Amino acid sequence: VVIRHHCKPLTIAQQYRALKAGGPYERLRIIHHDRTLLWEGWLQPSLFSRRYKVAVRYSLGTPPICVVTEPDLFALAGTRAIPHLYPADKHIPGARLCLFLPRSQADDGLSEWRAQLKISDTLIPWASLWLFYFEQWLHTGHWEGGGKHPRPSEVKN
Amino acid sequence: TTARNLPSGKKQRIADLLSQIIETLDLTKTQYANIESAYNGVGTFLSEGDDPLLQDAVIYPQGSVRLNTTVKPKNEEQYDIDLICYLPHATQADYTGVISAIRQRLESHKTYKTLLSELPRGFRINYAGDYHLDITPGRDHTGTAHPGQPLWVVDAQTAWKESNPSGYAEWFESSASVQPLRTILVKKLLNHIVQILKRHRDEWAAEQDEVRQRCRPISVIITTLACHAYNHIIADRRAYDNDLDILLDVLELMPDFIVSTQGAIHVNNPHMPEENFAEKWNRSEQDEGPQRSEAFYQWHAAAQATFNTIAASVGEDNLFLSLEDSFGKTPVDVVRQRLMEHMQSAREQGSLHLDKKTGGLIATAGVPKNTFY
Ligand SMILES: Nc1nc2c(ncn2[C@@H]2O[C@H](COP(=O)(O)OP(=O)(O)OP(=O)(O)O)[C@@H](O)[C@H]2O)c(=O)[nH]1
Repeated sequence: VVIRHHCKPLTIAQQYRALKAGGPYERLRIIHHDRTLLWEGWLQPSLFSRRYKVAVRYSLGTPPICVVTEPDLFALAGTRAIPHLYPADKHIPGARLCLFLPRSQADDGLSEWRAQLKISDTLIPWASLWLFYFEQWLHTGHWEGGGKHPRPSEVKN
Repeated sequence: TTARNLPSGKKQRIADLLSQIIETLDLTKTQYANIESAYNGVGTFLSEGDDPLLQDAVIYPQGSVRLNTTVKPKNEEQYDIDLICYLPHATQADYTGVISAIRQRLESHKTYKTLLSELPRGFRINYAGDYHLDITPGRDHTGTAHPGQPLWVVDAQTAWKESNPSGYAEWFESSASVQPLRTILVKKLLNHIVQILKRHRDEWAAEQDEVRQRCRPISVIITTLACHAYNHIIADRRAYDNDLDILLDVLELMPDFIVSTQGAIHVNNPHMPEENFAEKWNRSEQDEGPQRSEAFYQWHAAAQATFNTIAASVGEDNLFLSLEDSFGKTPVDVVRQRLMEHMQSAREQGSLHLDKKTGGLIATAGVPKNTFY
């Protein structure tokens, strides 16, 4: 999107007030001396699918981290390798999820996640969109949907 | 988990999947026009016969093609149509003269020689991988007072049995147009609930043994019993919020409305009570009559038990695992592949929204495109 550059990256408080307008939340803390936002809740993809718990951590200058905490995802993965995963976190357990093409792979300079957009509009429908392709990875053995480029050498990190 | 303790949204979503499978698996109207022009061509080739028994021969349809309850069979590319030719000058004649007359009248045409295989209820003009045509020669019955259609048919055993197709069909076409009462929520219905019970019957025969493969229930004794169960629901004037409890209550009254009287099972016609549609049920050589009363009720138990297995599944991968065993492997894959070519089109068009309180994505607040990597 051709947008103006007058809008700046916005602080903790504006997405602190924005997360309470949508959905049921268990707790929403602020830790590490007014640095790190934390959200967890119950997210369901469809009417007949499972029950999921996601976890959102944000710091300025860093991309946000989505990680599914319950269930463990490796027992229902069936001990085969799950693609579209980042290297995992050392502080909270679970499988980390990918949601965006970052800044270094884009050509216009604007990433798929931007700092102008708030948190609850985009990344939790993208987490539900990751989970809606996660259980249709099963019953066919393929990842039908969005896919990455077949890069010969690049690690995307 | 039972299918009556579910909410209405999951129940009518299951019934929408069943009606989507039946609307896939039926016969389309362009093929109906080709079948209609084809059998009217067979009827005009009968009407130019030089034999006097063949004169004034007219063909009207019968079976499932009159009631719009035709379903593509299991492992079969080709449908089946059945017809009756009525001959008023063959009332004096015997069945061998009319069988040789219809056989010579389709022996005159050479494409009807190269497209023919015989069958005991009548001659079958099968085609190359599209459909079949059947016919049945019949007289008229004289000396009885009826609301409609007095007729005998040709049977291979007793040489003239009886039927009454069009009054029974107009009894179905008068009961089918009546819609029941619906509560206030804060192709007809009887034509569709016959058809999903026929589709459940083919995948029921994929697991049963070879003695129950002969003893699977025949399709016209399922047709007349749900017509009996639909007349009682209209006469009771009850109301229904859902469209799956019109399938479950009709299957519940399905064993109570088959009436055995003086030791012989009678599922008759309302217009002509002489001939028995459950005469196949009634014969007791090698205890076969108890075998088709046992194997109808085993299918009656397993068409309620598998409706609790769809309600017991969690996960969308296990919804299509359970519905694979209801419809076969192939037709659930067409409905599933349509469901995320609509969902991949919803990301580009922006129609996909997500309410945060319910949590679930709804595909008809726009999500950005190209989310994965
Ligand atoms: N026994 C018997 N069954 C009938 C008669 N008329 C229609 N049917 C049944 O109608 C049922 C369902 O309709 P279809 O499956 O379309 O019938 P069909 O496959 O076209 O039957 P055919 O053309 O004879 O092969 C079948 O099970 C037939 O046996 C009849 O006069 N006697």
